[PDB]
Amino acid sequence: AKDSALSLSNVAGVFYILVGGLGLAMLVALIEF
Amino acid sequence: FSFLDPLAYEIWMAIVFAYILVSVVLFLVSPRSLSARIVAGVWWFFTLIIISSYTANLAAFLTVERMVSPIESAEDLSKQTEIAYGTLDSGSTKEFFRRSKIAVFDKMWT
Amino acid sequence: SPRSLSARIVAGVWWFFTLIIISSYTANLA
Repeated sequence: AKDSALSLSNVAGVFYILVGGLGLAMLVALIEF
Repeated sequence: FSFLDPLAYEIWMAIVFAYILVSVVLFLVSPRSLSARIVAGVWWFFTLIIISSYTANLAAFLTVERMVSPIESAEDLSKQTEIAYGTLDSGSTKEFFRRSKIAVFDKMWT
Repeated sequence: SPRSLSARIVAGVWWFFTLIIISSYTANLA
């Protein structure tokens, strides 16, 4: 007349900042050891 | 299913990948150096956002269930075409609807 | 001082359990 689930998309951003943090963590962890 | 449903299933597979990723990064590294702090930190942010999302989404749906009321009043029933409705083939009821010039009932009869 | 091994994943399971319960309680209460 005129005028679901959690977002597989909107949530994904968080998964990207996460992955990025983990990657940076790869750098920091690796350089010391 | 209502536990796994509020979050998308591909999101659950994704969080599993996030878990194994954090675990293996931890493996590559009770305080441990520096990197363990950025790992645990980013996982903290992540898990906080996820628990918040499950909470909010489940709240929204449980709100929808309580905010949706089926047909109750008659006038309300008259304006919607989704649920069909009717009466007896021959009776005082049908003849009532017919001979009645009252607005709502007139619409219903129409 | 966690004993780790099995006890670790036990504690993890209870954590998941209580997490789902508190989130569900929050949503229902809202």
